[PDB]
Amino acid sequence: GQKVNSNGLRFGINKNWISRWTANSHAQTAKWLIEDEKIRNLFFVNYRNAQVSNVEIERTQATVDVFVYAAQPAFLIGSENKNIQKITKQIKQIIGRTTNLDLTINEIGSPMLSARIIARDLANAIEARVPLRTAMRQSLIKVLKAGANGIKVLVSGRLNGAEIARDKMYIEGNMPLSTLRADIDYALEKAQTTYGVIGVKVWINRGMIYTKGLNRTPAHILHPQKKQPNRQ
Amino acid sequence: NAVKYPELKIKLESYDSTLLDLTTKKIVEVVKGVDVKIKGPLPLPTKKEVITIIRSPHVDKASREQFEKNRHKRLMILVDVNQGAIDSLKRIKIPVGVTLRFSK
Amino acid sequence: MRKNRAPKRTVLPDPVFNNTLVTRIINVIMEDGKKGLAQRILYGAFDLIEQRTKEKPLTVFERAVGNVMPRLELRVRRIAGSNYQVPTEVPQDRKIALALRWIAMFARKRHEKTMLEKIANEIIDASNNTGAAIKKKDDTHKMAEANKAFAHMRW
Amino acid sequence: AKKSLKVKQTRIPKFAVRAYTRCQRCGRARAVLSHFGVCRLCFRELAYAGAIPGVKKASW
Amino acid sequence: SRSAKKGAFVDAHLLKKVIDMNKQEKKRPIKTWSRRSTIFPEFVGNTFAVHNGKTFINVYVTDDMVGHKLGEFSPTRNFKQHTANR
Amino acid sequence: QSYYGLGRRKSSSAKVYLTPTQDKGKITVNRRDPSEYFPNKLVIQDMEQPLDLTDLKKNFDINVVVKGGGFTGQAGAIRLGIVRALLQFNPELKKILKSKKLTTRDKRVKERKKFGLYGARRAPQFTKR
RNA sequence: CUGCCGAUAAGGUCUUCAAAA
RNA sequence: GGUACACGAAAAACCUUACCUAGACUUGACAUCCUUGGCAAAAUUAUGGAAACAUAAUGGAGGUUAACCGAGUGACAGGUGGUGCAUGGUUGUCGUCAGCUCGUGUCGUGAGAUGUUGGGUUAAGUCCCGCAACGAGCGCAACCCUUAUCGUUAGUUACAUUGUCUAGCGAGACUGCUAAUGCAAAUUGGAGGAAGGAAGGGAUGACGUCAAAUCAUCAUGCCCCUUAUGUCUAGGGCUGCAAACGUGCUACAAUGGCCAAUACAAACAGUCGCCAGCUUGUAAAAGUGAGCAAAUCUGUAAAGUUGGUCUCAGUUCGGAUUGAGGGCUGCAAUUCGUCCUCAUGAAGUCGGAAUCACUAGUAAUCGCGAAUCAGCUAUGUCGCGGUGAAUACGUUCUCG
Ligand SMILES: [Mg+2]
Ligand SMILES: [Mg+2]
Ligand SMILES: [Mg+2]
Ligand SMILES: [Mg+2]
Ligand SMILES: [Mg+2]
Ligand SMILES: [Mg+2]
Ligand SMILES: [Mg+2]
Ligand SMILES: [Mg+2]
Ligand SMILES: [Mg+2]
Ligand SMILES: [Mg+2]
Ligand SMILES: [Mg+2]
Ligand SMILES: [Mg+2]
Ligand SMILES: [Mg+2]
Ligand SMILES: [Mg+2]
Ligand SMILES: [Mg+2]
Ligand SMILES: [Mg+2]
Ligand SMILES: [Mg+2]
Ligand SMILES: [Mg+2]
Ligand SMILES: [Mg+2]
Ligand SMILES: [Mg+2]
Ligand SMILES: [Mg+2]
Ligand SMILES: [Mg+2]
Ligand SMILES: [Mg+2]
Ligand SMILES: [Zn+2]
Repeated sequence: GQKVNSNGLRFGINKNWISRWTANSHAQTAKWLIEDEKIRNLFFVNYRNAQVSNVEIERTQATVDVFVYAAQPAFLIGSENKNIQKITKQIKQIIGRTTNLDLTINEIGSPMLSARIIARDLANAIEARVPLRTAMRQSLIKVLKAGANGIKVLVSGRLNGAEIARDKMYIEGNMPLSTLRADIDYALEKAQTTYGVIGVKVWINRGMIYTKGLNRTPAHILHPQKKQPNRQ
Repeated sequence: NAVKYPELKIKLESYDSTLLDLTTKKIVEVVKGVDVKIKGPLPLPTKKEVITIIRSPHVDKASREQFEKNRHKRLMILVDVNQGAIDSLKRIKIPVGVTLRFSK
Repeated sequence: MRKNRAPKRTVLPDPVFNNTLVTRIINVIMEDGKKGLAQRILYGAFDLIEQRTKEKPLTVFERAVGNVMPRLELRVRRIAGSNYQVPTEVPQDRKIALALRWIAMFARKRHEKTMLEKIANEIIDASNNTGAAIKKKDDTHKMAEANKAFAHMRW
Repeated sequence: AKKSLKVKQTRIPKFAVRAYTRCQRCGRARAVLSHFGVCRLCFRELAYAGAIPGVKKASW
Repeated sequence: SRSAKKGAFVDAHLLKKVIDMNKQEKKRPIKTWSRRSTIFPEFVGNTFAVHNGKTFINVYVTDDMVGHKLGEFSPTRNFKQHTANR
Repeated sequence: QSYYGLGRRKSSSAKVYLTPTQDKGKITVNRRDPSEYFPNKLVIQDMEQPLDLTDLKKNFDINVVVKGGGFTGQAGAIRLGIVRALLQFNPELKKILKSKKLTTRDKRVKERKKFGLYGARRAPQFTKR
């Protein structure tokens, strides 16, 4: 049957919001809401070879702050800070010159156990004509070796160019979806294949959060260092 | 010694609760580190708005989920502040989520 | 298919004549969820009973309701064609309840005037074993007596 | 016929009563939440990702 | 229904043509798309071609038809007979 | 030596003040005569239900403040309020009062309306054919 | 504890594959 | 069909709008890429105009082209056009039912079996025993929210008849103690307790079935159109009407109709708004006009209590339909807005065969608020409180 979004079921209890701002009026609540979606989509659609895991947005009456986590930030940084200037101009055109931006790339730790880049890698493999069975298994084994709990991958679509759509799942371990205390990270991606669209869904279990609180604490960014800059 | 501001009525509101308590703890600690008689961090009723949205894309109006957004609210009135408190009030840095209604 | 027996809510002793049963009939004549209205209607009928019968209203009500109470109950049991009925002894709780339901049902159909006098007349007409509720009790009793043979087989 | 209606909605009409509100992410016209400027089926997607601060699931 | 202070309503394009057309003796049918214009006393004696949706139906206004709307004296849809289903 | 009790039922508070007196109880609700504050639809006995079977001759002066609810709900609040004040004068009374279950919050409140349903527990008419 | 109780247009998907990691 | 029919649509007069009739346009209303300049688009006033659009005007923020304003320019833009039987995504249904499988091992030539079936206990594949099975995953349960008692912090815009109330933290209920019987889980009773044995409600919905629903939220393979299936505007249409069905409202009445006085809520919402009071008006409302960015100000609570009257009538029931006069929104109320006042007074006196919902604050019923919204016979939808029942003996029949 149908299931409630795993990310959406855990918001406001154990998971913080990706955008944290309070608008002035119901007219300014819509502009500030579509614009941040454009920024997030920009980061995700293009600049994909970087493995951007999550982009957070922080806005005040007039000051915009962006916290961008990536696995390989060299591509964003570019050759002696070139590509970086380009993206700043991109961000300024979307929000406006009248405001103040404080974009912040922040390098990420433990990149494997994140459902976003795994789905992106999965989608790239399917688009690259890689056999589906082999592609998921290599991603599954590497993620488990990274030192996490069970992972559930559902890859539904016109499998292998077939005319009848199927779906292949591969769970390997305890994925307690009905439990609220668990840390389940979820992401979904659309692999654009020449024979249509492939939907990949990745459920990852990253332990149990036994410390009550609406997070305010990082998630799989702590193990190695996490810095770099571009801020003020 | 001076005041320059009688009856400084600080009002707090935010979508989140735990951050709101944290901001009141920080505000109270600084304002008591200076010589001000805090009346008290009282709680106000939280205005809750609820929006009902149909889950399905086309049919089956019966299956409709719900969402909520709580406006947690607090009140805090300062009797006498003076520069000694006001200058220290400049370095507070209130976490974005909390919203201030300073009424002088 | 249930295997559980339902609980029972309290009946409450009446607030005037201290005769529980008054509260039950109040709830029976209830319509539109008006507790107030029903009490007024019923209580007014006892006052009319005083003016007419010159006797204690609680005693008259018991003499009417106790006389209306049936003894046998006919439960429908179909096998192949129609239903052969089965007379069974009804419990004491259901005895009073069925009596009250019939009293109210024939009271809201009389040719009389305001239901105060309507309901007042039915109870006074039932204390002398000559009314509409009596006939209903008579009919079911005679039907059970006629169908005495199948009483042994119930299910 | 979607793109032309979206552009026309942004453009000011010649009568005040000629102005209607259409979702700002997609182009859906009916069932638009003025409190958020987002239609019912984009508000679900946005709410399930955490983009709107404070919109949590309800238990009542 | 319609308020008092507001009064009646014509598009004033129909009003201008009617003033011009009443002065000219050899009047001809006036092609108006305004079914919304109320018939004003000066309209009396002229003939109009109101757009029913498809064509322009000709209405000759009189001293009596005064007060209602110009589109009210023309139709828009047509129904004259059903057909046995079975 | 006064006694205080706080009852509640259907979102209706109660402030009952028990004052020792020997000149008739003079029941009083919100500074008004009980016969006028309530539809006097015989609801007055209910609140006094735990104050009757034990006694009211002790002439306890009652100072009731109720703010909220309808009228039966307010009546339910003061009975619990009367009982909660009664738990400070002669803790024996508690035992017998406990018996009749007159020392328990009724815990009964109106349910929330559910989507797709015409009420708390009702549901639309179902048509198969 | 044996009332009664009849029918249902044609042709159709769906396993691509282990060579292997 | 159940799982469509107050459904998409949480607002069809214009707009919406995807339809029809007409008047107009062609790298186009919107976009990028390219050679190339910016010394504008708007808005508004004129004339012709149904308005699209044209000819004339103030030639316009700015920042030297940033964004856009353009020229030239072909790739192209555009499609609510087809295919949900190509799909992604989302959802209904069995069903919150208790199931669905895997690893290793064993049996069988094999499909396959085992575990998952036996005996007890539950709402439960919940648990305990037995057991060629030993374990594991998803579901179940708990962790989350809310209501019920209390402690602590805080006391204004609540309270101020002094400890309500509001919202942060915490305590509390754990079959924890006892009696019975069972190996053990566990069942029943009692004690104390605000709460007793999933304390009430909500979120939470396994593999899968029905090629179930949606290309018309969005995205998308493929096919089709490309001075037209694309675009702008005016008018009509989505509101028809011999008919049938579904879901609701109002009734057929003295448990009531009308009139007067009058007591008691919770939740939510509000600066193009809520609108107090006052003046005018038979009334919808108008004018004046404070107060409130809100525990402060505003959004009249009704059923209910008492008094008067009707006296069972197609009526002082019932309000349909129709005519006239008014008020509000809006360019605009005829197609096709609703409200008030006056006038009229259809059917209908409990509804055939057959059917639907509901196990306590529930059914029934009375009001209040919000969403989309300039306005809307939303009587719809989502919420909040006031009053407040009857019954469950049992699984023989009935459906799953
Ligand atoms: Mg579209
Ligand atoms: Mg037969
Ligand atoms: Mg169906
Ligand atoms: Mg239209
Ligand atoms: Mg210039
Ligand atoms: Mg230049
Ligand atoms: Mg298409
Ligand atoms: Mg399908
Ligand atoms: Mg076995
Ligand atoms: Mg076993
Ligand atoms: Mg659960
Ligand atoms: Mg189909
Ligand atoms: Mg039109
Ligand atoms: Mg319609
Ligand atoms: Mg309804
Ligand atoms: Mg009367
Ligand atoms: Mg006040
Ligand atoms: Mg008749
Ligand atoms: Mg009537
Ligand atoms: Mg009209
Ligand atoms: Mg009659
Ligand atoms: Mg039940
Ligand atoms: Mg009703
Ligand atoms: Zn949308």
